[PDB]
Amino acid sequence: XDCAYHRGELVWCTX
Amino acid sequence: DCAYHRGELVWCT
Amino acid sequence: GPSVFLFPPKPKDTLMISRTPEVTCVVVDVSHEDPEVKFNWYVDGVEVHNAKTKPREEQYNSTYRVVSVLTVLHQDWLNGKEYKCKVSNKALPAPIEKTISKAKGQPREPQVYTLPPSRDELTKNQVSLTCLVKGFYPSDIAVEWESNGQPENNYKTTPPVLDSDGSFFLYSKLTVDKSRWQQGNVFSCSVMHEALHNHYTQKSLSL
Amino acid sequence: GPSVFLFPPKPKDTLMISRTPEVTCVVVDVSHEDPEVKFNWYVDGVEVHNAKTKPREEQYNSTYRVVSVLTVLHQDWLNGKEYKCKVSNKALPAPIEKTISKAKGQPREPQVYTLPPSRDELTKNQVSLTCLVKGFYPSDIAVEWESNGQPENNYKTTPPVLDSDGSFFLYSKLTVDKSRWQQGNVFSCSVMHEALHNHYTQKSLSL
Ligand SMILES: *[C@@H]1O[C@H](CO[C@@H]2O[C@@H](C)[C@@H](O)[C@@H](O)[C@@H]2O)[C@@H](O[C@@H]2O[C@H](CO)[C@@H](O[C@@H]3O[C@H](CO[C@H]4O[C@H](CO)[C@@H](O)[C@H](O)[C@@H]4O[C@@H]4O[C@H](CO)[C@@H](O)[C@H](O)[C@H]4NC(C)=O)[C@@H](O)[C@H](O[C@H]4O[C@H](CO)[C@@H](O)[C@H](O)[C@@H]4O[C@@H]4O[C@H](CO)[C@@H](O)[C@H](O)[C@H]4NC(C)=O)[C@@H]3O)[C@H](O)[C@H]2NC(C)=O)[C@H](O)[C@H]1NC(C)=O
Ligand SMILES: *[C@@H]1O[C@H](CO[C@@H]2O[C@@H](C)[C@@H](O)[C@@H](O)[C@@H]2O)[C@@H](O[C@@H]2O[C@H](CO)[C@@H](O[C@@H]3O[C@H](CO[C@H]4O[C@H](CO)[C@@H](O)[C@H](O)[C@@H]4O[C@@H]4O[C@H](CO)[C@@H](O)[C@H](O)[C@H]4NC(C)=O)[C@@H](O)[C@H](O[C@H]4O[C@H](CO)[C@@H](O)[C@H](O)[C@@H]4O[C@@H]4O[C@H](CO)[C@@H](O)[C@H](O)[C@H]4NC(C)=O)[C@@H]3O)[C@H](O)[C@H]2NC(C)=O)[C@H](O)[C@H]1NC(C)=O
Ligand SMILES: [Cl-]
Repeated sequence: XDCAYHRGELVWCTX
Repeated sequence: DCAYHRGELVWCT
Repeated sequence: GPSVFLFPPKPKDTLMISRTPEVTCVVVDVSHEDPEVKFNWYVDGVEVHNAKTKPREEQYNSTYRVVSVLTVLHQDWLNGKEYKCKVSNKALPAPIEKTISKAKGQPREPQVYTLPPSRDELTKNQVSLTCLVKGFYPSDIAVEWESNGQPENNYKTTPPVLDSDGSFFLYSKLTVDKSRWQQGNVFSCSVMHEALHNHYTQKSLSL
Repeated sequence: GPSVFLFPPKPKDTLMISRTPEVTCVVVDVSHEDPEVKFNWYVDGVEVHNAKTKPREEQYNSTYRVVSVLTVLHQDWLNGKEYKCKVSNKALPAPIEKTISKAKGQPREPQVYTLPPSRDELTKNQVSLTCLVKGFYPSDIAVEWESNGQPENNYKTTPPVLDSDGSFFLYSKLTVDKSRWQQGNVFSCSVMHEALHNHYTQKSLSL
């Protein structure tokens, strides 16, 4: 679902 | 030839 | 006597769920005739008891460096929970106490703009892809480049600067071989900040 | 014992012929009870006796701040002549000596680029007019903005950042009301540096 990633690493998900 | 800035002389060559 | 320095965790660590953020407490100038160091910790007054202590290390200048570390909750930190580290030492008239926190102030969202390299700079072997990140608060931020999912390390970022409207701004210069740019290869400027939807945003540029 | 800080002349002062650059030698922590300070100035080991002493300032923290200023020649300072201040005082065992001079290293002329505000920025009240100044050495520089004749004061300029090719670079951000920019107003970035023709240059930037 509604997430940010950065070079494979999960950043966050507010949703 | 010369250069200036807000009036005031800067420099020449 | 010995002195105490209290450091925030790393932005990337507090901004990434996948990372673990920690507050460090460093005591330098610890004496041999009393290297014993007590540590007390307080999150918002409330004491806590999970602060591991890292290898004691000799500085070779006469003194010991004693360091205690405290894992924080991404959530706790971003919300603005004052951490107190309290340091006692026999060779010391009274406990020292330092406190640190999420810079006080209304988180602002950083605007991100990829500025392209100047018409008048293509006669050089390397052009400058610019990234502007204005209007953010607090100044704690991360900023990296990349292309085709691949990182671009040949860049340099200014420090953050205080603006007219009580916010910060900064510029990051990515340097690429004219050719590559001209090719059309697309470059992306990734910005990471506490005030972004999901903390992450990625403005790119090309032609 | 007292302390002594040796300061370089202001860049606009070494760079503009109309202005008179001066090396400032500063001595703090001068005691309420031996405030007599002797100065010996030298230029490359050669002594010079045309220096001036600024009036004594009492700091209200129990000490005196004693300052002696020495004019330097625009041509002597750019060429790289070393300036050495020497402070003596009964409250100071051996005299103290400090030395400054134009940063050593081949001067490299800056390329100046003006980058218009990105399309995405035209939604806000004001836009951001960027000046990139890169590839210079020394870092000592001056940069301001103006618009047809008249100077634009609303801007912030980053500290010079060490680029990877050994030179420095910086960014200046001028903020102007979107309108001004929208209706063809011309904005110029003035950069003043040692290794420029006539130590000066302006760049255009309108719509
Ligand atoms: C015996 O040795 C040790 C270490 O020796 C070191 O190495 C040898 C080989 C020599 O070359 C030495 O010259 C060298 O020091 C000595 O311990 C040093 O002690 C000094 C002071 O006594 C400490 O200085 C402090 O430094 C901090 C910042 O320190 C970081 O940056 C250093 C590089 O510049 C780096 O060495 C440190 O490791 C540390 O690194 C950071 O660490 C964090 C967490 O681990 C990490 O996440 C970061 O990424 C990392 N950053 C990097 C690597 O860049 C500085 O903050 C301190 O300044 C404040 O305090 C001053 C008072 O001393 C004050 O004057 C300043 O104004 C400033 O005050 C604060 O400002 C902020 C915001 O403005 C705010 O909180 C307050 O306003 C204010 N707070 C106050 C005043 O309390 C400080 O200068 C060194 O850290 C320390 N070195 C190491 C490696 O531990 C020891 O003294 C020696 N004993 C002797 C010679 O007798
Ligand atoms: C008693 O009071 C006096 C008077 O001070 C005043 O006291 C009360 C009343 C309040 O008014 C105070 O706030 C007020 O200052 C105290 O004197 C102070 O003593 C400290 C040190 O003990 C001095 O610090 C030095 O400051 C200079 C920079 O200072 C400029 O900026 C100051 C503010 O930013 C300003 O107040 C100064 O006047 C000074 O102004 C410059 O003056 C020249 C000519 O006059 C002018 O052309 C400039 O434009 C002007 N600049 C201005 C106005 O901004 C600073 O450079 C020194 O820093 C170095 O050394 C430290 C170690 O000593 C190191 O930690 C620093 O990082 C820095 O180190 C260097 O880094 C550079 C690169 O970054 C590197 O190249 C160097 O090699 C490196 N050198 C090192 C490491 O040694 C220094 O910190 C204050 O100037 C001085 N105050 C005044 C007014 O002079 C006095 O201490 C008190 N005594 C007590 C309390 O007991
Ligand atoms: Cl000194």
